[PDB]
Amino acid sequence: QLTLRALERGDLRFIHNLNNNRNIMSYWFEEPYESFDELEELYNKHIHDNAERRFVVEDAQKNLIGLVELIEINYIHRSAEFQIIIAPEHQGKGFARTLINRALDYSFTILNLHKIYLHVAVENPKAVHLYEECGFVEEGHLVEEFFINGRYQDVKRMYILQSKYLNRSE
Amino acid sequence: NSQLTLRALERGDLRFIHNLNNNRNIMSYWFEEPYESFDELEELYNKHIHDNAERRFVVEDAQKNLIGLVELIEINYIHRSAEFQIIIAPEHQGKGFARTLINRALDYSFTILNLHKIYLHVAVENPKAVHLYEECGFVEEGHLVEEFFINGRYQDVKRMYILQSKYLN
Amino acid sequence: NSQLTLRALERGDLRFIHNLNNNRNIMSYWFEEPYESFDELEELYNKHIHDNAERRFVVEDAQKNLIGLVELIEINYIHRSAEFQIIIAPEHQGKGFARTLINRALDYSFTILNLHKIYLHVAVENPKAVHLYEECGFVEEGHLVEEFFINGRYQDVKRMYILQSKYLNR
Amino acid sequence: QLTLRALERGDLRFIHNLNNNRNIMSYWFEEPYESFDELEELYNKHIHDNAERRFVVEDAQKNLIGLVELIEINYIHRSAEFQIIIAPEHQGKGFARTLINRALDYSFTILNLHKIYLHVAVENPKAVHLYEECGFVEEGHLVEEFFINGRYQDVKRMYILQSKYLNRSE
Amino acid sequence: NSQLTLRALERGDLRFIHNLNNNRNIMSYWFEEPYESFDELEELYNKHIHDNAERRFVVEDAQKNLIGLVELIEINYIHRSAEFQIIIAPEHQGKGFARTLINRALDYSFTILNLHKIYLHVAVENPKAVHLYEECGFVEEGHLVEEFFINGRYQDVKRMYILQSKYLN
Amino acid sequence: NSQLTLRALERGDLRFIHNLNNNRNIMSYWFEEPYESFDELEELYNKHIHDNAERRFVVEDAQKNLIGLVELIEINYIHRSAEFQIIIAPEHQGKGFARTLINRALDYSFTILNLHKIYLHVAVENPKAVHLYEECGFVEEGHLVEEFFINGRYQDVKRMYILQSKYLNR
Amino acid sequence: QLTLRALERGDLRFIHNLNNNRNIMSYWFEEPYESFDELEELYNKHIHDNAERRFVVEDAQKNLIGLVELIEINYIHRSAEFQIIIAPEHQGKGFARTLINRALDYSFTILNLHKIYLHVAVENPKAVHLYEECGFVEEGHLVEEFFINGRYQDVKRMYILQSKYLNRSE
Amino acid sequence: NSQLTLRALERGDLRFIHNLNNNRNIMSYWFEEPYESFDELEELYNKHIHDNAERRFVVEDAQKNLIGLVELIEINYIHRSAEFQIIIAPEHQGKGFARTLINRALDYSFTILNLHKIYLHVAVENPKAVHLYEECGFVEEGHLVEEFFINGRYQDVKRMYILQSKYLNR
Amino acid sequence: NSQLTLRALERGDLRFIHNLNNNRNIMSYWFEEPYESFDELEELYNKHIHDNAERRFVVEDAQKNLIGLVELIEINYIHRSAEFQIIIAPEHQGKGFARTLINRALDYSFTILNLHKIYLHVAVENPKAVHLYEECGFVEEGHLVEEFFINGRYQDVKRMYILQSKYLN
Amino acid sequence: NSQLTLRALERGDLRFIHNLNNNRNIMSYWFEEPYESFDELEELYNKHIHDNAERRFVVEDAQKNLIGLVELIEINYIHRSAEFQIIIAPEHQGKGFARTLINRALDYSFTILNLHKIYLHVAVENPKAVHLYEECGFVEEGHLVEEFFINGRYQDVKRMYILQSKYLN
Amino acid sequence: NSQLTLRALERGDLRFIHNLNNNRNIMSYWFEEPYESFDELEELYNKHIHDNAERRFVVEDAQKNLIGLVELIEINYIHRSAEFQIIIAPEHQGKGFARTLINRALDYSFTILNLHKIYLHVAVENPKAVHLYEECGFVEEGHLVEEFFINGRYQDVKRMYILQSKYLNR
Amino acid sequence: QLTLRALERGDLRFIHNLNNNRNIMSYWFEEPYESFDELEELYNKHIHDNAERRFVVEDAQKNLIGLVELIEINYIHRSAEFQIIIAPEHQGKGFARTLINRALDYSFTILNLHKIYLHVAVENPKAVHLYEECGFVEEGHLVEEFFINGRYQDVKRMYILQSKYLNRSE
Ligand code: NA
Ligand code: NA
Ligand code: NA
Ligand code: NA
Ligand code: NA
Ligand code: NA
Ligand code: NA
Ligand code: NA
Ligand code: NA
Ligand code: NA
Ligand code: NA
Ligand code: NA
Repeated sequence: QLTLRALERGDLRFIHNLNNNRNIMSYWFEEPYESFDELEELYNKHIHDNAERRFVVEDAQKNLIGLVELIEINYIHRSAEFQIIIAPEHQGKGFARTLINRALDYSFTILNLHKIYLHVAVENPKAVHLYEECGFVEEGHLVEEFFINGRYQDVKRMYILQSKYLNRSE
Repeated sequence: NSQLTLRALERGDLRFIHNLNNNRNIMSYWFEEPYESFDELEELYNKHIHDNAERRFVVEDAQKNLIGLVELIEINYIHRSAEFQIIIAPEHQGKGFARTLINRALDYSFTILNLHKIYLHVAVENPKAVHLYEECGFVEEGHLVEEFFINGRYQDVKRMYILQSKYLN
Repeated sequence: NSQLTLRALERGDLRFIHNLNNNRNIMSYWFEEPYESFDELEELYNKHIHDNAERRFVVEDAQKNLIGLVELIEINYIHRSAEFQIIIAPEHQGKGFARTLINRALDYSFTILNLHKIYLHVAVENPKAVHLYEECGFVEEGHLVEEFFINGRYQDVKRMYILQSKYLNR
Repeated sequence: QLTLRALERGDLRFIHNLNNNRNIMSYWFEEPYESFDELEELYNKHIHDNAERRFVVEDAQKNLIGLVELIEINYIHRSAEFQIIIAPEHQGKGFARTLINRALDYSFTILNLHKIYLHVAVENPKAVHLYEECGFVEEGHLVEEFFINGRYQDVKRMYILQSKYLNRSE
Repeated sequence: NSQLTLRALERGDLRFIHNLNNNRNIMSYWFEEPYESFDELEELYNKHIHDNAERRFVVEDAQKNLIGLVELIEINYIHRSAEFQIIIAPEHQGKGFARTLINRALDYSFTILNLHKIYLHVAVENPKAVHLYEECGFVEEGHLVEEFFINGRYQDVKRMYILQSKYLN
Repeated sequence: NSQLTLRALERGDLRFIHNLNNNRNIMSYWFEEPYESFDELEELYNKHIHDNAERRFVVEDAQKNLIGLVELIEINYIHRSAEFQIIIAPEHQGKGFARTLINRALDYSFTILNLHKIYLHVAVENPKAVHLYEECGFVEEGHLVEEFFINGRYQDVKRMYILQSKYLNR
Repeated sequence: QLTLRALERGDLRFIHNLNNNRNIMSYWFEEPYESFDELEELYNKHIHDNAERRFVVEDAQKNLIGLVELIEINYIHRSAEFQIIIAPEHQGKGFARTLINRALDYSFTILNLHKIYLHVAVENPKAVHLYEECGFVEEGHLVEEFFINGRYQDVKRMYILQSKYLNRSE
Repeated sequence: NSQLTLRALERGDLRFIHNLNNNRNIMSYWFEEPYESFDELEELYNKHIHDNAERRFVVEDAQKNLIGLVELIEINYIHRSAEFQIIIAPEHQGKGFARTLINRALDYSFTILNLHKIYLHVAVENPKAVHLYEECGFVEEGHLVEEFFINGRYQDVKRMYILQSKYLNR
Repeated sequence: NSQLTLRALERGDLRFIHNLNNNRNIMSYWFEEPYESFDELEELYNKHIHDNAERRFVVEDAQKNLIGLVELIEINYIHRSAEFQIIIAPEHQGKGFARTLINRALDYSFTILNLHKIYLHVAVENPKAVHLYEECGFVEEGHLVEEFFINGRYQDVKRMYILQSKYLN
Repeated sequence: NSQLTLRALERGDLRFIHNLNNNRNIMSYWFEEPYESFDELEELYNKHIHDNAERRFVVEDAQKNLIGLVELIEINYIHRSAEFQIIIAPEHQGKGFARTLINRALDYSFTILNLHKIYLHVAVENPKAVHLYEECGFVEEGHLVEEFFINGRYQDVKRMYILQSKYLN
Repeated sequence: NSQLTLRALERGDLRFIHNLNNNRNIMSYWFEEPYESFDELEELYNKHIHDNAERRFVVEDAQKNLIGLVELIEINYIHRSAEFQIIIAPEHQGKGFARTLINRALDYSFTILNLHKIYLHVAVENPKAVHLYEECGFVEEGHLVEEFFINGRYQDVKRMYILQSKYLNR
Repeated sequence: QLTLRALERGDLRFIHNLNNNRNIMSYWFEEPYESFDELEELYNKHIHDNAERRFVVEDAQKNLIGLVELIEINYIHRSAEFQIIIAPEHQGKGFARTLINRALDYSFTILNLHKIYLHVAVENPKAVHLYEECGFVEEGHLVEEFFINGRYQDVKRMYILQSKYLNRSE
């Protein structure tokens, strides 16, 4: 009952809301921003840039559930970095699995990428568990990689390959 | 069917065109630029409004219901050839419209645009469509191997064509 | 028939212009650029607003119904010539307005634009049009072979002219 | 009871109306135009160009009476060409004298021009009489100067100088 | 009078400014470009919005009635000087406002802009204004001969000035 | 006081920003360009929307009244420093919001922007402001002589700083 | 021994020389020009415009013999207007036939045009004879079509079709 | 004297043009923009390279000495008129070239540009110039009062014309 | 042959490329824009310098003699396919270079660009070339009917392809 | 002296103009923009090449030695006034040239430009120059108080003028 | 080895940069745009001259031979990290310069750029490179699976890091 | 015997050389740069920007001795920050006093600034002594203000006022 669709300009307020409660700077095409005004101008400036692709997941009643973002897309190595955010009022209702599958499905069956990877805070073992359930595997434990809430934190880098995803039931 | 009209695409038709996409498990293109959002489609529309490499038409019935899209792409004016595609919206498939749509497109291509050759691709795994095109005078000239990545695998397609001299005679 | 007035084309008349084309089996042109959509037409209009190689006028009745279009194209200010065409909306064909529009267009061309020669094309397989133009003082100067691809085949056209000296001495 | 004020964009429809019933091409900064659309674009394009200055004369109830135009303004020789047009519904109500004085007043007491000249058709002796009454004097009888209604016409060039205007009662 | 406020000119004030002109028999200027129409004024406004050679303020009363205009032009930031003019709208002349307006302008010039010298021109044929400026501490430093063409003849003007050290002490 | 929230400045807050200036006897600046009018401000805003040398935030209460402004300027990403200022609207002065805004601004600067040093200027002839900042952990590092021309005379200002290491170990 | 090649910028002096001794205005993409400077700027401005194509014919020793120009190229009706000029020192050496065949060959076997037409002065029966020998046929006798050396002259319009050219020996 | 040739002005002739001005006590103009320096002239040249309201030609002898300049300005393609001026370099005055240049300029104007009327200005206090023009078929149509400020005073000028019909029937 | 090197096209190579054209009786294209002159080619080169739809390489020997041109066009990075062409200059045809050139192109396409499929067109009336491509692992997937207007008639071409998995295994 | 010629400034003269500056203890301006370097001067020159608010001329002798600069600034074409300055290069001061230079400038201003009034500023602390201008028909119309910051203090200047009717009669 | 100097990259070093790539079986990038030709590289250089996300330096010897390249990319000024790579020209490999270049690059990164973390990628199937970096204080934090398509297959890479705190306390 | 002159583009190599041996990032109008190419582009971009002014001091033989830079120039508060650098081969030859006086002279007698201030490393007592001798006084001891050679360093801010400089001998 959830559907994935391309981000549109009318979704920017939702996006901006989602970044509001985060203890790290937000980027659009690697340019940092804080305001809705910046975001809108960056959106317009990068509208044809294929290095990042974003999608929103909506329910049957068109409530926005979450954001799926693919950034650092490289079309020789056929890799991209993935992040998802679910709106606070929809957390813990088991939608994160659905969003991850929809993003993997799109990445691997339409965009024809070879590898998707993500970062997750070491101090977030619940999210680690989710990504592992969905076929991600740790390939890195990056040390003091991001300054987050007043201190350099460690993150896990985790990946999945297209060949795994598409053939693992065959 | 005699009631179906073909007209040029206009900017107020892009919502329809964009909806025709979200059902397809292949990337969509406008003048060979990929796009996913309506916003992207609109900017691409504006950017290529004078470009004669591609031409698009929509078909409406009598009540101005949008029936489908006719698209000519890769238009070359020395060799006088174009690649043709048609999409019919969901709620109007299975109504015996396809033939009329194909006929209006061929008519325009050959009676107004003065093209020599029109070709199309159809999935090998789509035999009913092959049959249909065959009835409208298309003939296979190629079986393209692993040509397009569609829904998670590289798929073969038939390339079918028809010529102006055949259609007009 | 003296209730018909000729005015310069304006951007709000482009819908009417575009409608007049849908009834013709020949590619339409604006300043020699082909177009099919209203959107195209409107941008071409904007692009050529100051270009004096073509001039257009619409004819209206006392009640402001749009009757037809007069176009002067390939205007050359050394040789003082131009190609002329009229198009009457379907719903007003056969009402006896064509002779009036022709006279208005000639009057403008010869008394205000100070042109020396006006010519037109007419289909050879359109003899009653040939007859109308003769009655209005045009004379055949060419029979152009396979000149235009129209409705699936190359068609022959008569070129017909009239001069300023003849018109102004009627 | 008549007042002279600078032309504004909202007056362009009036201007365009005034040119409608004229048997000569109209110019804005020496560019010919027929449509309202052209006029508006030319207006915007030349908004800072000091080679021409235009003014509208309005009554007490803000009805537009006429147009005063100064063109070919040259600030070394301090000369300009003047034309006035009165709207057909206000002709023959003795406003032409008032418009001419207002334009001369502005030309000579604010713009500090040295010479104003105008052209008038030889075949318009009524207008010749008006300008003579207002202190203009013939300096030229220009032969076949303009093509007007199907034939080259003669015009009088007539002038007045600032020193005449400002000191003739002293 | 203590109720009169000075604020920066804004785009919605240009109608007022333009009206203040049509009564004057001299050409009006914006950043030394002459203008006659409102349309010209608006484009000039937009074109020079960042230019610090000239600064303008309007004075309003308590009910936001527009009282007049204060204009500093020829602003030079090495020599720290500017030429000052004030115009009071018709329906508010003869109300004992001029002094307050001049005082607000001098205050701004000397307490915020940190100018050293402010000068103005007044027509010789306008003695009552000379007297007024004199009361506000201005002194004649020149009698400019045939300086401006105004209403059909070249007219003389007085140039009057006041310094920051005098005003602030 | 925990009902106050800090958000990024947006174009719809510029009226409030502009209002805050009319109460100050010092020239105002936006990215080091001086401005006096709202029109100026709005163009400067647009011009500098992507410039990361200055960042601004507005504080609102639970009922969305605009309480004040936090500005970080001269931001340098090598030396990791910035100059900080707050301004509280007149109608909310003295209500005990200043300490809260300061803490929010410091928290942002030190936990999200990862700055090393924040400094400010305060008037020497403003001792109770000096006292507020001391209470919030700032220490004097300069007494700048005749630094700014304010209200008719050059005034002295204290420069006061705080470091990231001190703040994060409170 | 003659070869046809695309016009290049270094050939412009030759082109300009060729127009020098002609009693009609010269055009580049329907813009008139007299100077070498104009020509060069027009060349650069229209470098990607497919409405006209020009070629120079050179001998074995790279002497420029003549110019072949195709203008008014239309890619729906697949027609173009052709002109050739031979440099005065190479006239009457039987090169005109060769240039005409090379242009027809290119038009019909590479550009895939359907129709080529040209104008020739009625008062130039020698050139009429040449074009007739090379398969052109009169389709029009255009009356007072061009002002040439102080008077309106008549011209023959003459054409050849691709199907004639390609199949006439079959 | 038939060794003199008329060619279009080119950018390498601007030094000569500029030199011709230093000998005149009147402001010089290029497309109605006044100029004093060579630098100005060169930019004005570039700016107006495609503008057809003025055309210029230089006359050279068989040995390529620059003899003089022919200028056609205020060219109007409806009324088919232009203002003509010649200037002969000081060192070639009195040699009998002026009549030849005049004839060349008239021939061009009337046989290639297809103009209807050419006019010129000559100083009233320059009677031998008046005499030259009369001999070349010009006739006075105006005596313009205080038309141009020249060398410290406003001077009167004769306007003198010739028509195409008269010239071509000589 | 082991001495032949493939490098990226550069602007000083456009003279060579242009010369390779004047012998061919088909229109030449750069990013699907037709061109005839060197001047046009140079402006097209500059205009598309960042466009990744087409990639070109020249092959030189040891003495930096230009041997030929390798061109990948219609490059699509979702389907991972490109159309390939090679031209060998006159004075170097018939020297047993073609195979090496084709091998360097396939190598680059499949080992660096990570394309999945490479296809080419060859004239049906050119059997010796078909044979050659066949030896390098290409296989016919289409016989395109009256596809291109070449030297005065519409000609048929074979479409041949090879896949990355085949080449690399 | 009869040998001295006035011509319009050209771009190759900017080196001379820039050298005339480095001796003066006041900021230099071009169209009221301050400048210090040659590079700045050259860009300002190019930017204002069409601006008729200021006009400049250089005077050369017979051997094309540059003698000095004549500058008209603040040119107003309604009031027909301009501010005039002249600088004579070091190695040519004290040669009885100044008068001729002033005469050529006045001649141009009044016989060609058709200005009504020319004015200049001279330092009060420069009496010999005042005398000179007086001999050329200039008269004091103002004593401007603390007008310019020059070499570390605000200095007074005389404003002197001459009219067209006087010069030409 | 202390005769080696590190300087900023300049446009005259791009030939050397380009030469270093021809020896690598991986697509090259400039500010994440892939390039193959020198022409491309030179335009990308120009385009990104002010972009601070990447910085490059070339190492030369006392005789000015170009030894190698140090590149810092993905530079982030909040988290204070960057990815580092060196490349030594073929002819200078094995000479013992790599350790020196590494130390120079680290010194710059940590003492002038004030970065917190430097990381690099090295091929897993390049163990002696792994050994060099370990000796220079780098430690493995990831083994990235099938990260880059190199020479016909997806290869694994080690990610290796070093911190500012460790380096500056050596 | 030393002279101060405005910086010119031909001096940029000298400037770049001077920054070479410095353990802090270099800025031009607050934009950081390392390469000569960046510097040149920044120079051109800011050529009319009055926020910074630079001067070079040359001897009698035109050897460049040093750079004087005024940055953060503010024309309301009439203050600027000053730095000087002397080329290594000219250090310790007593030129620093001369450069400081020339800069103060220019600042105070031509630019009409009110205040000049500078920063000097606390760990550079020799330079502190020099500036004190030349009338500068400490107004601040800024704590951990700049990251310089691997650690946050303290600097003295020191100032002098125009009124002191100009009147202290009176
Ligand atoms: Na994108
Ligand atoms: Na199109
Ligand atoms: Na037009
Ligand atoms: Na105007
Ligand atoms: Na301003
Ligand atoms: Na910012
Ligand atoms: Na072309
Ligand atoms: Na022209
Ligand atoms: Na490319
Ligand atoms: Na000027
Ligand atoms: Na960079
Ligand atoms: Na500067």
